[PDB]
Amino acid sequence: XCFXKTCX
Amino acid sequence: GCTLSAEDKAAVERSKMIDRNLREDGEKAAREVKLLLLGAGESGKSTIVKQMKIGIVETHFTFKDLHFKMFDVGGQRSERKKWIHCFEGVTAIIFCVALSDYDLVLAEDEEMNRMHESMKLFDSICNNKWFTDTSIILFLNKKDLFEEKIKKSPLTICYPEYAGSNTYEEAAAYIQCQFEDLNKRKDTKEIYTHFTCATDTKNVQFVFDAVTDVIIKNNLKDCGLF
Amino acid sequence: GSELDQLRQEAEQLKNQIRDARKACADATLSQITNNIDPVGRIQMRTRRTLRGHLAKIYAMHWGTDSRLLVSASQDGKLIIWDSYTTNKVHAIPLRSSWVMTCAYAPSGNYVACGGLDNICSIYNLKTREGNVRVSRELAGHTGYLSCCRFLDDNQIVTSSGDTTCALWDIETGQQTTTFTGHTGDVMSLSLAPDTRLFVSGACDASAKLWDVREGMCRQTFTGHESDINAICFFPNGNAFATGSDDATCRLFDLRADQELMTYSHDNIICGITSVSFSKSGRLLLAGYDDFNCNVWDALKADRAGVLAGHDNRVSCLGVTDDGMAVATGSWDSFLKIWN
Amino acid sequence: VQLVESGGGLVQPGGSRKLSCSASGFAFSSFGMHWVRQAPEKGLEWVAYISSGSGTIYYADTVKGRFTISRDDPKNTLFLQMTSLRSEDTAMYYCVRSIYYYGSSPFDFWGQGTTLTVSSSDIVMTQATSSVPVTPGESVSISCRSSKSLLHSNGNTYLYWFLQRPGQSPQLLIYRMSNLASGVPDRFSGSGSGTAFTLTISRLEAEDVGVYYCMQHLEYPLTFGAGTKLEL
Amino acid sequence: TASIAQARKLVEQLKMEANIDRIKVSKAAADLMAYCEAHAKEDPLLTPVPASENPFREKKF
Amino acid sequence: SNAVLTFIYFVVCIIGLCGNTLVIYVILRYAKMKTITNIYILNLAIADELFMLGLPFLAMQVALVHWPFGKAICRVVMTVDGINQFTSIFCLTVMSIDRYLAVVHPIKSAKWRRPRTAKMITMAVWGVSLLVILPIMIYAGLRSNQWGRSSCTINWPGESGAWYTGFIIYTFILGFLVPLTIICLCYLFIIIKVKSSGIRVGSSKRKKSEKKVTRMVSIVVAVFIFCWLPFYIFNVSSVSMAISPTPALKGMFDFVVVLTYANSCANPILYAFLSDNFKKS
Ligand SMILES: CC(C)CCC[C@@H](C)[C@H]1CC[C@H]2[C@@H]3CC=C4C[C@@H](O)CC[C@]4(C)[C@H]3CC[C@]12C
Ligand SMILES: CC(C)CCC[C@@H](C)[C@H]1CC[C@H]2[C@@H]3CC=C4C[C@@H](O)CC[C@]4(C)[C@H]3CC[C@]12C
Repeated sequence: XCFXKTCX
Repeated sequence: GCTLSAEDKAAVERSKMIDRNLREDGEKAAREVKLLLLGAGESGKSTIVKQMKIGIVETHFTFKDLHFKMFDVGGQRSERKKWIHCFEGVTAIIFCVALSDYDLVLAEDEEMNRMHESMKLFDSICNNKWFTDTSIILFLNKKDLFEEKIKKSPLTICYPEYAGSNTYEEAAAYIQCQFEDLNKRKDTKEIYTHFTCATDTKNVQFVFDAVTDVIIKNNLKDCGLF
Repeated sequence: GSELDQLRQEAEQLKNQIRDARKACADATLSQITNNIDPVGRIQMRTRRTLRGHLAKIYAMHWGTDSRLLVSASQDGKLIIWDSYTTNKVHAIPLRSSWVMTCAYAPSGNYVACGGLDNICSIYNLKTREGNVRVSRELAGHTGYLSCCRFLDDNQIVTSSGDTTCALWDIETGQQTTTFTGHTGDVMSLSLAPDTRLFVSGACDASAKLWDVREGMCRQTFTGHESDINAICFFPNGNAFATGSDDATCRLFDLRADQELMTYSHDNIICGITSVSFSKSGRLLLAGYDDFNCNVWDALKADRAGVLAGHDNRVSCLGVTDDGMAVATGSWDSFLKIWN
Repeated sequence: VQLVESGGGLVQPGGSRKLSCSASGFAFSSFGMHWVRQAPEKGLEWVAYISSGSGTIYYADTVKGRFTISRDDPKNTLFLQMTSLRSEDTAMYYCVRSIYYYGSSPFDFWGQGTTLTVSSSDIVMTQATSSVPVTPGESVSISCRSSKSLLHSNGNTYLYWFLQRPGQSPQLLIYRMSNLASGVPDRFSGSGSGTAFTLTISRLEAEDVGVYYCMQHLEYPLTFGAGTKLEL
Repeated sequence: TASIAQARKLVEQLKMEANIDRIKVSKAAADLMAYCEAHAKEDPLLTPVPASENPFREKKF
Repeated sequence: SNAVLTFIYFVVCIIGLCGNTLVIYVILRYAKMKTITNIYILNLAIADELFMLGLPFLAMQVALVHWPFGKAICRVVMTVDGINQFTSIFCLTVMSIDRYLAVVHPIKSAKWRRPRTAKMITMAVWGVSLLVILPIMIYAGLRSNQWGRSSCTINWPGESGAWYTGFIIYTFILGFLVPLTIICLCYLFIIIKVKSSGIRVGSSKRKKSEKKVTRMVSIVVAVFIFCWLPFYIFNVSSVSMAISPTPALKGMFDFVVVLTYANSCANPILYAFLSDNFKKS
């Protein structure tokens, strides 16, 4: 899912 | 740049070392507590030989890793308006008083009062354009003499609009309230009150606590928390 | 009694005689006579140098006789000798009393004196075999705070103190040789003549006295102020002097005549005057007001010919070199700026 | 003031010894320090300069990296440690009460100083005069010349003179050729401009005879002039 | 009864301060103008000077 | 709804930029490094201002999804923003420690607050921050998108297997845990010491005065918690369990990562003007 500042 | 000869290099080094010495010596007087001692003269101001000791007169003493400096300026004999601004970085301007001799009314002129003169001095020293943000402490008097005189003669009734009489606790409380209610700031200035005793530690621990409180309040104001 | 009443009446009669004698010779004013000459242009002075090193308020300074050296006295307890060329510090002299109010520089460049609020004036010798600045001898005998001190010669000094008396001391003997009395208010400033024979003073009673060095007696009294006087200085010619009070007025007096010639008043400023100085030709008047700024005046039509603003606190001391090259200002923020 | 120095004597090329200096009556910690190599009966040179508080250290080219100097501010003592020597290190050293501030002259108060015998900008050195007999009562003139214009923007000219007498440590006589030293007779004088400089004595008697040296003060390791003896 | 001496001293000083000569204002004004005009030629403040002879000029460093 | 997100990004950036530039201008002009707190406020203002320079690029990533700026630009801005994020918080911790040292201990440890240590302290904290962001600036790059477009995110290394649990736990346990405990303990001790000395000398007013300090402590801790809990909790929730990709969860995530930046404009308001600089401005 998301991991960090910008979700991917 | 390189135009300077061997003379100017040594001159610059001399100036740099003078600056170093001045900066080093300017940090030692920042942490020294500066007190101003003031009074009418017959207010126990001569009792420094034991209370605080184990033109301008200066005395130095240390208590609990602190340096204290009080300047007795009662003997200057000059117009106070023209030199009052010198004492500006001062904290805790002591005003030793003696109102136990008020009931035995001595005026030195036979038309004045001790209480009137004390209030005049308090207003003059607390209502100047300068001295804002400066705390005050009070040393009322030795409690023995007041008791001997209040009980024998009910002369306290001569005080303007006073109801009680022959009460040691109430008269002292009224005097303390009257002295404390003389400020006009009430938001940045306060008064610390102490009743003196024969023990020397009781008249020094109070000063230490008052100056510690003033320093804490000043640091809180500086750091922005207050 | 009757004797006191008649003496008071005689004093009033002599006062009226002085007043009408002064008024009889007032036929014109300086402005309407000097209006003929064209006004000087807008002067602009930039901060050439800025001097740093003091950690407290600065009260006085004195331009040296070499037009390049000066001293400074401040409340931190340090006396510092400056070099106006490279901004270097030549000497740093500690003081026994942390409170000082004035300083002076010897005409020969060997002696410096400073004292105040300690009832004592000390004389420092610069050129010594010991290499330091040690006090030569310590002068005592006053009962009030000293306000000013000036070196008449290498061995004679005249001082003013807080006991409303000015005494002409003798460095060699260490005792007073002449005492000037008569001031009802406290004396705050004095200035010396180029020939070192006559000197005036100003006091808090709005009065100025013309004293004599040799026989030690007053001849003339000047009035007109309505507030305390802080600074005073002669004219380079030697026949006039200017005064500075706390009521935002600077007035020009003269020695040969008993009238008022030239005064300053501006409605945009309500602050007093702390220092006054003259240039070489005396064309322009420098008056360092205490309103955080300094002002440069013109001595032709009482018209300000420029402003000099570089300080953010009270201005205390001024000074112009002997050759009139530069003018230096002082302030309580511990920053000395040299303007040219 | 009085200034006692030690360390004089004979020292072998391979060895170690330390010099001593004592400053009494004046602040040893606020005066620039200097050392002078007086070569007997000939021209001499300047040695080393350390400011008060050991701010800066300088060495002569011929002894660079070979000598050690250590200061003791509490004892007001400046030392000199040696490792190896050369025959051209015979010297007469002077701790001089002189620090570089306006109105003061370098090498002002030489004090006393001590000797050193070694057992076996920088204007060139030139002084043609060797010895000139003269009768008291007439002016005596000697000349010392440079190779570069010493008139800077400020106009300061760094020319110094000191006179040496037999059996006595020399002291300062004239500096700058415009300002006379103190504690010396007023009879000595001098005037010059441009490149050539001439020393002139107003009145001559028995006590105005000696050996003069002209010094230049440009590269702190500075070269000094030759000795010109005067015979009565 | 000690005020009589002080009053006499004050009266003496007041009557003795009136023994000097006086001149017209015009003479003093003319003298000041003449001095200013004569000595204005050597006034660095009045007449700005180029940096060649100015010893307090601002340099690069 | 991403357009409104971009306008929120832009207005937050403008507000923070104007506040920080006003603070930096006033301080640099006439604060003259007099008080020990002035240098700390200087670095806080510099750090937030440099922190909020990567905002438009992340906006152009969240909306207008494809990334035209390029590979080098992506890495450079994600390194700058990752360094400046960790640079600001430690300044807050240092300021809190300084305040505790100043108020609780007025006689001792008051001769070590001269305007010098702070410099050394500032250089050391910048150096300490530099090292922390090492992995970020040595593990990030370009990652393929299942949307069929381009973006600017962090690649998946093999240093700790999944590594998105280990990295998040380490970053949380440092950045959110240490400063919060430090500031809470320091402010609690400040309150306790103000209370203790109040009753020695019959403080005749301090009694009432010991409420503004409590209010300031509460406001500080509350805002620091509010601005940082949602981001970390949402990120750790995503790490712990996988969820189907839907626009709703990503839509709120943008606002969540917005408030973290939004706590940089309010930081000068609460830290700088609430001081003796009220006369200055
Ligand atoms: C205007 C601002 C936001 C631009 C940001 C760039 C930063 C790096 C700028 C802004 C202000 C500048 C500082 C202003 C004051 C000083 C004092 C000087 O003795 C050291 C450098 C230092 C600290 C400057 C370094 C560079 C600086 C910090
Ligand atoms: C990660 C870093 C290198 C990138 C950002 C560079 C700037 C913003 C950082 C790095 C080092 C920091 C400086 C280091 C220490 C000082 C001295 C202090 O008295 C003023 C602030 C100042 C000058 C800091 C300001 C901010 C600073 C200049």
